Amino acid sequence: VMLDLLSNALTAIKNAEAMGKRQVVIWPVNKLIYYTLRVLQRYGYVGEIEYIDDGRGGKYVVQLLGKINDIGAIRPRFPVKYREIVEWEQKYLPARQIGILVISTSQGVMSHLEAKEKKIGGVLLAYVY
Amino acid sequence: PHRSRHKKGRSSSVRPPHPTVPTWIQYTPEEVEQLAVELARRGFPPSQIGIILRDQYGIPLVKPITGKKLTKILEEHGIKQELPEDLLNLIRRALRIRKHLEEHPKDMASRRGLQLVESKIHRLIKYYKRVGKIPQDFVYNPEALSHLA
Amino acid sequence: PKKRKNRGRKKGDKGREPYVYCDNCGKVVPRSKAIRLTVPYSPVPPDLARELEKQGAIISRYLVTKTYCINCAVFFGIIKVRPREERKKRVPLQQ
Amino acid sequence: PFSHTKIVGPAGRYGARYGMGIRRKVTTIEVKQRGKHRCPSCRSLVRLERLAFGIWHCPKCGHTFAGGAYVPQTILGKTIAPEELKGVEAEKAKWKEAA
Amino acid sequence: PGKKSPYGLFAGGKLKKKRQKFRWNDVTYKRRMLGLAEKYDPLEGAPMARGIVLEKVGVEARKPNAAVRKCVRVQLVKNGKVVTAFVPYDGGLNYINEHDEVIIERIGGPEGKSLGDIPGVRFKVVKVNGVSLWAIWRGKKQKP
RNA sequence: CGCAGGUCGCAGUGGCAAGGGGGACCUGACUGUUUAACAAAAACAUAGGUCCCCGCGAGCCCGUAAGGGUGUGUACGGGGGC
RNA sequence: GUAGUUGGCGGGUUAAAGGCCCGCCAAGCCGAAGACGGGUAGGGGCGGUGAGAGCCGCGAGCCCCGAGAUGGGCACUGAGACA
RNA sequence: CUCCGCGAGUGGUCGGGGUGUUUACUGGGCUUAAAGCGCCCGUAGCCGGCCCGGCAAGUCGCUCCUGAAAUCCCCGGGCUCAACCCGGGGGCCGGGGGCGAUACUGCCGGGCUAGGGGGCGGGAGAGGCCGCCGGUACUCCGGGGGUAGGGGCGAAAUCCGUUAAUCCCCGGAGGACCACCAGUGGCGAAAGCGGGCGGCCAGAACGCGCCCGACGGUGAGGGGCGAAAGCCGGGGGAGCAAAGGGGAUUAGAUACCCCUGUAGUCCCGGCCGUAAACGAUGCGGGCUAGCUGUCGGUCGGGCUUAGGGCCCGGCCGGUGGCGAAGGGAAACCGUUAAGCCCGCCGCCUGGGGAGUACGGCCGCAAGGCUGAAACUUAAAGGAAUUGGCGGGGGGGCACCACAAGGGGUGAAGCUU
RNA sequence: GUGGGGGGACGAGCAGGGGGCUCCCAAGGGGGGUGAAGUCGUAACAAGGUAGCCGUAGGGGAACCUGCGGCUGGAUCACC
Ligand SMILES: [Mg+2]
Ligand SMILES: [Mg+2]
Ligand SMILES: [Mg+2]
Ligand SMILES: [Mg+2]
Ligand SMILES: [Mg+2]
Ligand SMILES: [Mg+2]
Ligand SMILES: [Mg+2]
Ligand SMILES: [Mg+2]
Ligand SMILES: [Mg+2]
Ligand SMILES: [Mg+2]
Ligand SMILES: [Mg+2]
Ligand SMILES: [Mg+2]
Ligand SMILES: [Mg+2]
Ligand SMILES: [Mg+2]
Ligand SMILES: [Mg+2]
Ligand SMILES: [Mg+2]
Ligand SMILES: [Mg+2]
Ligand SMILES: [Mg+2]
Ligand SMILES: [Mg+2]
Ligand SMILES: [Mg+2]
Ligand SMILES: [Mg+2]
Ligand SMILES: [Mg+2]
Ligand SMILES: [Mg+2]
Ligand SMILES: [Mg+2]
Ligand SMILES: [Mg+2]
Ligand SMILES: [Mg+2]
Ligand SMILES: [Mg+2]
Ligand SMILES: [Mg+2]
Ligand SMILES: [Mg+2]
Ligand SMILES: [Mg+2]
Ligand SMILES: [Mg+2]
Ligand SMILES: [Mg+2]
Ligand SMILES: [Mg+2]
Ligand SMILES: [Mg+2]
Ligand SMILES: [Mg+2]
Ligand SMILES: [Mg+2]
Ligand SMILES: [Mg+2]
Ligand SMILES: [Mg+2]
Ligand SMILES: [Zn+2]
Ligand SMILES: [Zn+2]
Repeated sequence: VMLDLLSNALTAIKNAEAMGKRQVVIWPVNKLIYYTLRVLQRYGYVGEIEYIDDGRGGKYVVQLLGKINDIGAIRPRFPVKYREIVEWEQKYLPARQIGILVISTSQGVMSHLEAKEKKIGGVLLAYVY
Repeated sequence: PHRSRHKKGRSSSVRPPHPTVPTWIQYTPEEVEQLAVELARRGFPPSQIGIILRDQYGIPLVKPITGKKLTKILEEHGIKQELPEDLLNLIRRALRIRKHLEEHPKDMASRRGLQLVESKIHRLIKYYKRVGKIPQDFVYNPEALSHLA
Repeated sequence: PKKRKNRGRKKGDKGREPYVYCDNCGKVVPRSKAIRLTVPYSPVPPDLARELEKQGAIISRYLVTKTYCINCAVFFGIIKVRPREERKKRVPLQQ
Repeated sequence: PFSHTKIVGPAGRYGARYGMGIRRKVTTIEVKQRGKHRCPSCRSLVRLERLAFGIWHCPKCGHTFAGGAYVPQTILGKTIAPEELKGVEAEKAKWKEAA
Repeated sequence: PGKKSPYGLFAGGKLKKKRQKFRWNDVTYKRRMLGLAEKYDPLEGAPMARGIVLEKVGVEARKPNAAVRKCVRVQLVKNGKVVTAFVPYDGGLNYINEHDEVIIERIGGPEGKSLGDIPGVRFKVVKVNGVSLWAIWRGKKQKP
């Protein structure tokens, strides 16, 4: 039974990227998938995110750029405080300069860098590098 | 069975993504509703009513044409079901098996089929009590429901 | 180690096999894992010069299929012990 | 399983006498003798009255008939029953064969 | 065969119960929690104990080696149990007598069991009549 | 049938009437029968088990015989042993 | 598992609420989200160890709270003790 | 004798931590090394589709009241430096208050159809229960033909046969099974299911602009089904055949072979509840090259034994083989994963002691389930490589092998 | 102030059982397991000389043998 769409979508990108594919279709989808992919596209890990309209919720077709070394959703969605994000930073990322985390804060979904500048924490979503 | 099936099929109807009224349709929304009531008074169930509308009268989907659903349409014109149609179907399936099991007490294959059906009944009673479509005191007594056969 | 991915008997998606009885034997196996060689068979071999087209002598020839176990099949030369690379090569058992 | 006992139900009148094997045989026969049977005529599930051994009486339809010593129908006796009472099964065949 | 198991965010209580269940598979944890060390050990949880020598007995080394390791039989004062104690050092058995108080102590080796080629002995003598056996053997003191 | 209170004696089922109890071994399963008049038992019987003679014009038994018992029966039976 | 056991009403006692105790009424109370039973242990600040998560208690010594004064009970005085 | 480590210390035995990703939240494993309950229904729990509006419980940010002192970290200072003492800041993982945010979770409301269930249609199937019938074969019985053997074995013997056998013919009875077709074919949760016709049921697959609208997954405890043997009571009994009887063989032979043989095997009602109950591989869902055989449904094209028929291609669903990426100790798995993920349950933590003892529950019994410890021990174990070996297979060769030959030795006396 | 009889709540202690929880001692046996190789065979490893193993039942100096069903972890990945 399908339970979490974000982990399903993020693993599809990992599978399709490892085969050197140009694009990947994603279905089903929610707003959390879209707002995460916007953060990914903002950091150059993902090309254009086209949207398709079916009766069954909708789809996204994402152009991959070979910019992903690894990707995945952090489970469970752990609460994190602002002073703690450094600790979670070194858990999922290589090097202090490389890679980002996707956090779902009360101001919206942002990268962990944009959360550190705003001085807020939230619920962890994913990691990319 | 419900679990550990050998085959997991995909058979279903692929409806249009955003169904709208067919241009060929010769039926107003009032004609479409009245057709369903005649079938309902004739005795067809809501699943079979829709098949007769599409196959005989060429009505693709009553929802886009009328803006309502078949049970909601039948509900408004005094057609009220004793239980929801899915639940009544499972109860009738159990009585026809429990009648079979009387003269064939050693039909072990039929007993497991009864246990699957009688568990599908219990899941739907749990759901329907929560949404309130059936009374909260409802109990599946096979002897107390013999009239539903 | 699991020798053979087949398990030694091409059974299929079932749980149990009906099984047969071994000629010259009875150690036997199920319906799979049992050798079923067929030979042409005919009584009175090459007497057809002096028989058949001599008098009338309407002679008959009955296809016979023989069932054996692994012990009897290896015993009568129907089955050898092939190398590991040769185990996966499908050859008919000389009828 | 029984009204007040576990395993020795009908034969509990014997107490602790006569042996477990002897009392066990009594429980096996007596449970069928004192159970519910279908009358061979009216097919009701009724406790038939045993007048003597081999003589049974149905209180519903009044059918009086000869049967087993302690059970109304023995196993062999259920096959050599009169065919006058095999009318339901006879017409059952003629409904199936004709349709 | 997939997804370790109770991984939910609100699976903390169930996860802790499952991990506590399999701690008992560890022999070290079960022994410590059940108080087995202090119920069957002749030393009774202590690192050493006193005893009275009864008879000088000799155990044989295991098969590949060949020797007669010279031990002694001791009865513990605090328990009355009788244990075989190894007397180390060349000629160390000669400093032992009958009916002399000796301090009994573990021989080492893996897991508090016997040592290398000596079969089924867990203790060695360290003190004889209140003076250390190594001191007598080295000449630094003399037996009283 | 119950509840509350008061009260007398050494003693209140006050006379009459009216189980001492427990552990263990042997033995016969049990209820039952027995040497009227020295033996009531561990003896006999018993339900249960098993073997044998028997298809009835049988098998076994009684009678000198005529004939009879089992038998107004029939192997889920009759008789005879253990 | 529980039978003053769980609650209600009326009282007594107390410096003071309370099945704390008592008279009456009811059948309730706890339990597999682990009752009940068994075992072990004074609780905390804390301490040892590990890069850390964590594991352990050397959770003896110093500080705070508790209980006890050979075992078990019961009272006097007093603001305060059942010392 | 000499050298090494540390040094007012340095050693021994214990206990904790590290060791140790051998307790695994970070962060293990379960085909074969220990490890998936024999299978399934499901309670609590845990985990759960999409969109819209409300709350602000979780959650996040700020602030406040707090979380004794000591201890801890940082900074300053004072003892000669130091240890230590003094001053200040932080923490001491938490509780509560106030004010803010609403991304995710939670709750409430409205709306959907993608997961699920309920349907309709034509087909498929050894799926089940019940009834009726058949097919050869077999054994036995009665009769006829015909003499003297048959049967069995490595070879015999036991055994059957002269009151007629084996063999052949005409009839009867009985119980079990369903040959070929027939397949890594089919169905089923597992166990399991193979003759035909019929009746009553069950579960799936495919086709569908049919109905409901998240009704779902897993599932501790609880329940149900569950080969063979075995147990209880009845029926039946052809063949086979534990136990037993005999003939052989053998050093022995209470085995292997032969003759014979009783439970049992079969049916009914109940019990047992185990198996190399195996894919040694828990269930649900998604993603990830392909090629090839075959089964069911369906659509398109081409033919037609004009058939429910055949071939080519596409989709969906099964069932085999080879093999991307990837994984693995390797054998190997590889869209039917042992790959990349998301959930939930079960299980494992060196070997032996040991599936043993005690207790409890279950059972008519056999026994079953649950299940240690003392003690003993340094390996047990997986996969693969080289060899050695085999009363396994194949090929080559040799008068220190044989075949075809010739001469001998082994016996006498004597030399050695 | 008291001395008797008594009623009450609290309640030691001594008499008894009743249950467990534990722990010792015990003529005798019961199934076991380690030595070092003493005896009898040769059951497993090769087709281990009757392929092996699992469950169950019977039998036997013992390893084990036989019947039934299952498995290959077989000595066969292969009919026409
Ligand atoms: Mg549920
Ligand atoms: Mg099987
Ligand atoms: Mg050692
Ligand atoms: Mg008197
Ligand atoms: Mg008597
Ligand atoms: Mg008497
Ligand atoms: Mg007398
Ligand atoms: Mg007398
Ligand atoms: Mg007698
Ligand atoms: Mg008897
Ligand atoms: Mg006799
Ligand atoms: Mg008051
Ligand atoms: Mg109280
Ligand atoms: Mg002090
Ligand atoms: Mg005291
Ligand atoms: Mg005092
Ligand atoms: Mg491990
Ligand atoms: Mg399994
Ligand atoms: Mg098990
Ligand atoms: Mg379930
Ligand atoms: Mg809040
Ligand atoms: Mg300070
Ligand atoms: Mg502090
Ligand atoms: Mg369970
Ligand atoms: Mg059986
Ligand atoms: Mg025979
Ligand atoms: Mg027989
Ligand atoms: Mg398994
Ligand atoms: Mg592995
Ligand atoms: Mg492969
Ligand atoms: Mg177990
Ligand atoms: Mg036991
Ligand atoms: Mg080799
Ligand atoms: Mg020659
Ligand atoms: Mg000579
Ligand atoms: Mg051997
Ligand atoms: Mg035998
Ligand atoms: Mg025999
Ligand atoms: Zn064979
Ligand atoms: Zn009647």
